[PDB]
Amino acid sequence: MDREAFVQTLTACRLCPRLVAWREEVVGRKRAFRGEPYWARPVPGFGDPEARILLFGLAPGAHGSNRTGRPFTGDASGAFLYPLLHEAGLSSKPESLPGDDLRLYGVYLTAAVRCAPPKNKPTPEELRACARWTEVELGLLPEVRVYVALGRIALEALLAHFGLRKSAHPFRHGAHYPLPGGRHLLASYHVSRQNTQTGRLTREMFLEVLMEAKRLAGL
DNA sequence: ATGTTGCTTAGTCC
DNA sequence: GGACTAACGCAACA
Ligand code: SF4
Ligand SMILES: O=P([O-])(O)O
Ligand SMILES: O=P([O-])(O)O
Repeated sequence: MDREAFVQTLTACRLCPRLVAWREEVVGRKRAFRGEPYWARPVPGFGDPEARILLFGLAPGAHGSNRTGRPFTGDASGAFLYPLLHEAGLSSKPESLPGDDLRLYGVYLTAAVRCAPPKNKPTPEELRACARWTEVELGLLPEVRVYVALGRIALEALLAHFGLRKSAHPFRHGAHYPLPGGRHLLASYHVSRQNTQTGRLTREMFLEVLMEAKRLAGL
């Protein structure tokens, strides 16, 4: 199917009852956004369809993409990520606002799970379910040369996608593994506020991941 | 009030 | 693998 079909069918997905419930349950639970409209639906990926770089996240944040409808948009992860994408020369502007004209250059964003999960922790079954969308979505990104896993969950999800063994591909920030066809699998700590605000992942460190991804992608 | 909640990683055990 | 939890730093939240 093409992207239009992907987005249409994805947005109507209700395979995970716990997530179908949670994505709506959180609406109105955060003071700053009470009364505001929430996407509260599966989150389609965003970015350059001809991207050479794929940034693969964990899942929608309750008041992030689950609210705005766009990956990493509206939360602390995006406040950290988007400016760095621009600093690396991979986007039209530093900020991401729903409905704006933000363009990503050579990069596409999505995640392992597409509906907000309780405690930001999807179950193995939920991951297995949404992996079907990963197959469809990644199939629509023919030019990707570098797959960047943001966090352990994201990495394990990509390993499953590529049929790679976890034992041979451990999660460590900066890890780099070869993929068939001269492609690359990179691992980075996730951009979550609890990684960036604690100093586990600094702006310097993540920008480096982006610059390396560009180098490996021929950009 | 100022204590609690919420935002992934690296150890433990099965 | 999968379930459980101590530990970061910060600030919205109550
Ligand atoms: S997480 Fe994925 S598979 Fe599960 S309901 Fe949402 S879109 Fe469907
Ligand atoms: O909701 P966001 O997860 O994609 O940060
Ligand atoms: O945000 P304030 O809750 O402490 O009033």
